[PDB]
Amino acid sequence: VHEFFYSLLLFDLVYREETLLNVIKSVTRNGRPIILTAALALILVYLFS
Amino acid sequence: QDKEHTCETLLMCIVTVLSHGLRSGGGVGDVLRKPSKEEPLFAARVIYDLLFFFMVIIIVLNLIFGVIIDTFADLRSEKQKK
Amino acid sequence: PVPSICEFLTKESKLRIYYTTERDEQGSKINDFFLRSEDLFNEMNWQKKLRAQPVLYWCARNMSFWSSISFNLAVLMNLLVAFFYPFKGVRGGTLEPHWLPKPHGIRALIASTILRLIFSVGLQPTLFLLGAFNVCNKIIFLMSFVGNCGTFTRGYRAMVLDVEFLYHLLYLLICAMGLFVHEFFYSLLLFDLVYREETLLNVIKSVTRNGRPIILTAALALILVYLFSIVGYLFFKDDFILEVDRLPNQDKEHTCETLLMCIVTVLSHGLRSGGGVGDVLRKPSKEEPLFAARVIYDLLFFFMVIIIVLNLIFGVIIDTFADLRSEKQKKEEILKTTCFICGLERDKFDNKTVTFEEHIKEEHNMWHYLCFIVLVKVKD
Ligand SMILES: [Ca+2]
Ligand SMILES: [Ca+2]
Ligand SMILES: [Ca+2]
Ligand SMILES: [Ca+2]
Ligand SMILES: [Zn+2]
Repeated sequence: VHEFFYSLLLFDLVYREETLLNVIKSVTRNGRPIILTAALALILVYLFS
Repeated sequence: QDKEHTCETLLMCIVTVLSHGLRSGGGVGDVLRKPSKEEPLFAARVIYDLLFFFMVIIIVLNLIFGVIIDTFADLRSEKQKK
Repeated sequence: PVPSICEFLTKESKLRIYYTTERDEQGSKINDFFLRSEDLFNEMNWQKKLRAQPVLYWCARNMSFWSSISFNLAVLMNLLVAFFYPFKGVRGGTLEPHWLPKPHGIRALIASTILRLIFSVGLQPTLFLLGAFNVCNKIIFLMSFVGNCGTFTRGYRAMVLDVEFLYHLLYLLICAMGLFVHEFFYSLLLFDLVYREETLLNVIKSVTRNGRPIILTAALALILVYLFSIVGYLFFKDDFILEVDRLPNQDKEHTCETLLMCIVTVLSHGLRSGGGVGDVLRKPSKEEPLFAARVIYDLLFFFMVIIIVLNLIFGVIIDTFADLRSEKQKKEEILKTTCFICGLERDKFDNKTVTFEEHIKEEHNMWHYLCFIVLVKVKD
C-alpha cells in the first residue's frame, strides 16, 4: 500500500527490549492516578475558563 | 497577521485556555492581552494570572510527575526485595 | 453462643473496622478496637430497627445506585453546558441518515432518550428537566443516607457536628441554585469526584500532608522577590519598561515608578517567565556602564529563585508523596502478617500444631471478641 507503514514496525523495539518495558511499566502501573490527575486538571481549566 | 476574538463561545474559550495557557510555560497570562496599570481590573488580571499559574502549572503537572517518580521507585523497591 | 443481634452487621462496617484501626504508641490495636465497640453496638441496634420499615430499608439498601446516578447526571449536564453555551441558536442535523450486558444497554437507551429529547424539545427545557431530576435523585440519596446512618436519633447536635451530612446539603443547595439561578453552578459539582475517588484523595494528601513546608517555602520566595525588587528599584529604575496595549476608548510603559508596582512587575513576570526576570526588562547594550551589573542581577535571580526555590517546593511534594507510600506499605504489611489480637508474628506458627491461618480465624478471631463484648453488654 504505502512505504509509510514501515513506521509502525518500530513498536517491536518495546517488545524486544526488557528494560524499556520496565520504563513503560513505570507509567502504566498506576495509570489510574495519572488519569484522575488529568481529569482534575481538566476541571481546574474548566473553572478558570 | 490580524487579531481575532476567541472567547465568544464558551467552548472556544475553554479550547483557548486549555490549548494555550496549559502549553505555555508562564500560564494563561501570556496569551491574553496585556493590560495597562490604569485599568480598573489590573489587580484582578494579576490575581487571575498568578492563581492559574500556581494552582495548575506549579502544582498539578508536578503532581503528575511526582506520581510517575513514585511508581518508578516502587518498581525498583519490589524488584530488589523479590 | 453468639448473640442474635450480632447478625446485623453489613460487610462495609466490618471492613472499615478491620482497616481503619490504628496501632497505639504501645504497638497494639486493642484500645482503638475497643473504642469502637459501642458505636458498632448502636449501629447494630439501628440495623435491627430498620427491619420494621420495608420501604426505608429498600431506599437505604441502594447507596451505590443513587450515588452513581447523581454523578453520571452531573457530569452529563456539565459537558452539555460546556459544549453548547450559550443555548441561543439551534442547528439541526438530519443528514442522509441521522447524527448481553444489561447496564450497558440501559445506559445506551438512556442516552438515546436524552439525545432524542434534546433534539426534539430544545436545550433549555432539557437542562431544566435534567436539573429537576438531579435534585430529586439527590433528595432520595439524602433520605437514604440519613436512614442508613441513623444518627438523627441522637438529636440535631449530631446533624450539626458531622460533616458528610453537611457536605451533601451543600451539594443539594448547589444543585438547586444551578437549576434556578444559573447553569454555571453545575461546574462546582465536579468536586464530588475527589470525594468519590480513593486514589485521588491520596494524591491530594501528597500536597496537603506537609502543606506547612510549602507555605513556608512560598513565603521565602516572596521574601526573595521582595529583596530583588528593592534592588531593582534602587539601581535599575529606568530598565522596568514593559509593553502594553491600550484598548480603544502597542506602546511601552514604565512600571517601577512605585515600589508596589515594581514588586508586582517582578513577581508577576519574572516568576512566571522561565528565564527569570531578565526577559521582561529592557535588554542592554554591551557599551553600557551597568552591563555587568545587569548580567549578574539576571543570573543571581535565575539561580536563586527559578532553579532553587521552585525545585525545592517540588522536592517537598515528591518527598511527602513517597512518605505516604512508605507508611502505607508498612501498615499494610503489619496488617497481613500479624495476628490482630495477640500481635504475634506469622513465623511463630511455622510448623507447630495449628497454623497461623486457622489461628487468626478460630482462636483469635476479633469478630468473636466483639460478639463476646456484645453478649456481656446485653446479657443480664
Ligand atoms: Ca503557546
Ligand atoms: Ca511536568
Ligand atoms: Ca511572562
Ligand atoms: Ca517547579
Ligand atoms: Zn492471635
